[PDB]
Amino acid sequence: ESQPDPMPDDLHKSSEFTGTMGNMKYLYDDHYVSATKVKSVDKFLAHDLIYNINDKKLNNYDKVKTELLNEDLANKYKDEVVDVYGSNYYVNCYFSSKDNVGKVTSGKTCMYGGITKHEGNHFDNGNLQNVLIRVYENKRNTISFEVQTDKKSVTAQELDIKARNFLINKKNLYEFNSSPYETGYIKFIESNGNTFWYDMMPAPGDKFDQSKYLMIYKDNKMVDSKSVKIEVHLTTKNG
Amino acid sequence: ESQPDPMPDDLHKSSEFTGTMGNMKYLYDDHYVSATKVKSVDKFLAHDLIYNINDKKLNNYDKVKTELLNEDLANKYKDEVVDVYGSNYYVNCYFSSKDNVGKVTSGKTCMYGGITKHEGNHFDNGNLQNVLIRVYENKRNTISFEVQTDKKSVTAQELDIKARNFLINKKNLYEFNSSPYETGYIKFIESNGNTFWYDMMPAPGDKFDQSKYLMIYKDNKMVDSKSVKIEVHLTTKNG
Amino acid sequence: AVTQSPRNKVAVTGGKVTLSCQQTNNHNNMYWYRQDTGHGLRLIHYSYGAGSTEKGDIPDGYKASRPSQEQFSLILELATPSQTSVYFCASGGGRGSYAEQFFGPGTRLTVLEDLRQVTPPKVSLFEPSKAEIANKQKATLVCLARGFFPDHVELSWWVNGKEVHSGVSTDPQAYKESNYSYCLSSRLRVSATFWHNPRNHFRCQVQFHGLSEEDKWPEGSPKPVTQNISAEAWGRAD
Amino acid sequence: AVTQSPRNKVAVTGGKVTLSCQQTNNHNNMYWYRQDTGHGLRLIHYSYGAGSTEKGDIPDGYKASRPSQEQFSLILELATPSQTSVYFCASGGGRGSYAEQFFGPGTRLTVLEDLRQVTPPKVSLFEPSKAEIANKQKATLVCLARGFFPDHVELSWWVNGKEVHSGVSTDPQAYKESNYSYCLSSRLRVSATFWHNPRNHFRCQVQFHGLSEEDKWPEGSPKPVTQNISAEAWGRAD
Repeated sequence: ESQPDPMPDDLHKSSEFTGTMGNMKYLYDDHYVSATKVKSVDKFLAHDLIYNINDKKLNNYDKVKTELLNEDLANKYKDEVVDVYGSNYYVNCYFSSKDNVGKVTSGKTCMYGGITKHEGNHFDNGNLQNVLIRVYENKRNTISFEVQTDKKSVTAQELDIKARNFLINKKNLYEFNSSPYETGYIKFIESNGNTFWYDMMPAPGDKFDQSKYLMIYKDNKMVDSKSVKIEVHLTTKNG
Repeated sequence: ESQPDPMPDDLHKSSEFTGTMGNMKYLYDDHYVSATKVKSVDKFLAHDLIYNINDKKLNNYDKVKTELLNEDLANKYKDEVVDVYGSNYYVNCYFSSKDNVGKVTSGKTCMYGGITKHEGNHFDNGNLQNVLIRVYENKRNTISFEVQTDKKSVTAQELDIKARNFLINKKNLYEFNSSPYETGYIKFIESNGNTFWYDMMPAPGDKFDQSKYLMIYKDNKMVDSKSVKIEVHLTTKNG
Repeated sequence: AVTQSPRNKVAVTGGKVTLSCQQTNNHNNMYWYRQDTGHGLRLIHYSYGAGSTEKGDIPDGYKASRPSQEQFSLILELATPSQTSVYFCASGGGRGSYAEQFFGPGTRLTVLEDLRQVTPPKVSLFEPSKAEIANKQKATLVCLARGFFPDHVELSWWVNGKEVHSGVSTDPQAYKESNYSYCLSSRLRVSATFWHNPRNHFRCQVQFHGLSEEDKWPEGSPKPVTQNISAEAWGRAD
Repeated sequence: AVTQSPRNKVAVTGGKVTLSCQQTNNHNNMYWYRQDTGHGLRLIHYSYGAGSTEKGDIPDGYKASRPSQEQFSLILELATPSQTSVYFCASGGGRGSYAEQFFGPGTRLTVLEDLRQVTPPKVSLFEPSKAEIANKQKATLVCLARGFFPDHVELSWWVNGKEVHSGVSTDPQAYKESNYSYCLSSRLRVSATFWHNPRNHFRCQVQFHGLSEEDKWPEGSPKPVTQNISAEAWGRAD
């Protein structure tokens, strides 16, 4: 009830991307930043908040910078105890003005959106809302699956990451150099019919700007997990 | 009346040397060490004397080490005011035990022989003994020339260097990568019929060990300049 | 250190070129390499000490000299198109032992048919269009220096009078938009509000290197004295 | 620093190999090169920061990963004969900008058909003959390590118990004396009287590197545990 479904030639083709696809896979395969009850601690540029979150997985950072579409959104969570989830990146991750192209520092990462208030957003009895994900490979429902989550109000990002991670392993959505699929958009559909999809394939070219891609999560779009429908659509170069 | 003339297959062929001939040319083309009235100042290993001689030509060194065939010869000139002349080298020029392969230091050079007493060895009225040099290119006397020198007793080395230098320019005896000649021996003939020749072409191989070649002057063989005959013999791969 | 000179050269075919290399490290060895787009860093000639110069992987066409311990110089007698490449000189440790070599800045040499082909570039500033893609922005500003030859240029960005390095995305290398024309393009992305502050200045300066002082220009047309070009603009109201 | 590991590897065709590279310089970029006899230093893959790995000149066959900022690791899935080369990893500055890169020690990798071909070498000492040439001596001593495979060896000389570096002339590289045999030879030249002092010791030790602890030897024959071989002799009376 919002974004029109993608026209076949509006979507990206992996075979039009002559780079190392494995840079796309890095984002999704067991890769994310996770936080619970964290308060913003700094700000670089208006629309971005900085949080004290250490790299529990591989002690790579102890700081995380999530950028939001506008200062209005930044200023919003500035002093709000929240939860943080989303795929973080490194190349082009600057916190200070005196940082040249190529994040030279270490101990800090970057990301977009992924914030949701913590207050009462977690299930009454500590349950995990399951979200069904239906897969269509070449206009045919091939597989479906659910993705758990401890929030009533999650972010489409969180689900998309979780959605894709699952596929990397089961369908090899992204190989290290390529992918078996030509196209792939994850359609989000909420209770009110509102629809918004995202494109999994890298824009045709010989490069993949991880920081540029992850902006699809700049807005911090959140969804009611208990009633949202997610449809992963894929296509293969032949059939 | 001593060394038999070279058998055709006793001499070196330049076409059997697959290296940079210009390493041979470095030795002869306007390259030498010259000293007059210099006293030995140190010793590394018995058979070698070290002299305080600066690089007048290109301030590369201020010390010169000439090695002689035996300590007997070293000990001989140890405290003798002498004259020094001969082509000096650098790669593999060690003065101290703590010097690895490849002369790492600077300000010092190396050489062999080239010593002659200074006392009364220079012409009575400050003249220059001229030494005729006859050239045979393919068993045919093609050109002849003289080479001046302020000594009654010179070294065959000095003459050979001077002999060759002349040819580098006139006959392109040694090009940077090759040579027009296949073979070339400089026959020395003194007053008493004594004969000793040297080979101008690099031993067949893919390398030229400058320090190894220059040992042909290890003995410090000296000759009466006023009566010695020098015959440069050359050959060309065809005719 | 290990200096190099010249650092850029436009020579014509048939000409003799000479590139020097100095080394204030007192190293024994010195090497003369040539990096070629598509190929790797290749060894032409090297030397173990003053007065010695061995042939490397690719000696053909080049001579070299190790007249002093500090200097090693590669000589191109009959410069030809084939020698159009980037020459790197390295001092230091042994052959094939990169861990001990000290590389030099690099010399860009282009051996062209006739010097009248050397043209300074045109440089312009543009704004892409977000509406053209499903993804975001597609870079705030676009600098597009084109129609130049040979590629001896260095692009830069200067916001409010300062050279920035953050948010810039200059293409890896100049693209030959034609047999005798090169195209280049950097993209500086800033905060929209920043791009909307009419007080903010943006300068895309390209450094062009052409006919050096020693290159005699053929009488008949004006000689390209040009050095530094730039395209500027300010902020567009929010 | 910029370490490397393993520093020598004998792998069989079809096997997956992994070479790591650490960089204590906090550099952004890291590069995975392979130097090949005859060819030059070639770039396989590189990375501008943790979580990114771009294809270099020759990516084919290799994967790479930049999991941390300190580590970059090149992966050979189906090791084949073709990947037999020497891998150099470089940290530091930008691609094609050698003046800022910090090279690593180098990893020698040989991808052979079957590990039963790995043979330690024979090492002998000889004296040439001055009478064979018109020039002088032709090197005091001759060390001749031969009949080995693969070439993961390092020759050395030790006079009177000390490793010398003066007067030694070890061949630049091991020569394949056969499809599965390598020959090597250093020449240590000393003062004759020194060679004639019966009290003086001379040791030509060759370092052999073969089947690492992680390489399971096929049951049927004794496994080459060998490491360091040497040929010794003393002075021959004057």
